[PDB]
Amino acid sequence: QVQLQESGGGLVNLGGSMTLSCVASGFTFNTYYMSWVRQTPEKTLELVAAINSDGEPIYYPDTLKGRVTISRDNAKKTLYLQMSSLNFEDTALYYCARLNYAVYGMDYWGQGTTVTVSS
Amino acid sequence: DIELTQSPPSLPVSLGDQVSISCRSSQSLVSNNRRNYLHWYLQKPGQSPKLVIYKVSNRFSGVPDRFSGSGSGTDFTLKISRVAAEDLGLYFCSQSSHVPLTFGSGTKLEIK
Ligand SMILES: C[C@]12CC[C@@H]3c4ccc(O[C@@H]5O[C@H](C(=O)O)[C@@H](O)[C@H](O)[C@H]5O)cc4CC[C@H]3[C@@H]1C[C@@H](O)[C@@H]2O
Repeated sequence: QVQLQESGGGLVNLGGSMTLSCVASGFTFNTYYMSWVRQTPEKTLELVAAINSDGEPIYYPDTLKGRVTISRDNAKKTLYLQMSSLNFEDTALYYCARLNYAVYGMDYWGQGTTVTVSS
Repeated sequence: DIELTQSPPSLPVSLGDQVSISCRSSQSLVSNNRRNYLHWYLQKPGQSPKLVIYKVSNRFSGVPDRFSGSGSGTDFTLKISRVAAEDLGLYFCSQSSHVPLTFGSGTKLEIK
């Protein structure tokens, strides 16, 4: 069974930095591209980052290129998201999702992890 | 950046009802070689989104046959023949026809 689990959410400091983790199981992690999607409190969804099998970022929103980093440790079967200079627009629910080629988008999502920017 | 307008944002239903939710693309999805890469995700409250229908009409794993998708170009639809309780959540259309992958505003299927 395809399972994704995000961790590391909570209260983060304004202007600070964080590392979100996503642990995958039930599929060959390394043969798949991965992404991070966030859901703001408005219920609006945005693709934060995409990474290929090989651990190379294939996409970042223009608005985020600079304070966002997506990496993977295939060996750990973990996907990471690192954001710096957090602002209040960073307050959202973060999900890791798998990019299925046939669908040509996300087929499986994790449960989510909540990041609450504070001052 | 392509805008996916979903109408109605709120659709109060009675169970056993036939629903149709709309998703309009700001740009044609048949403008490239990635012809109608329009998908639908359900997000029941507390749970993570689930792929419902991908590529306009292709039902994904775990999806009942009462769900169907249609449309092409900019006007896409999603029907639920008989609406059950388990169908109630938030519906997001999405597109991967054009970079960057974009999500809709959502249609909230709620009981009345
Ligand atoms: C997000 C995106 C649309 C979706 C695109 C997608 C979707 C599924 C996918 O599946 C992967 O396809 C690979 C392949 O085609 O060989 C397979 O190896 C993998 O196992 C599989 O996970 C790969 C890709 C590659 C680029 C992605 C784009 C980058 C952005 O610019 C754009 O907005």
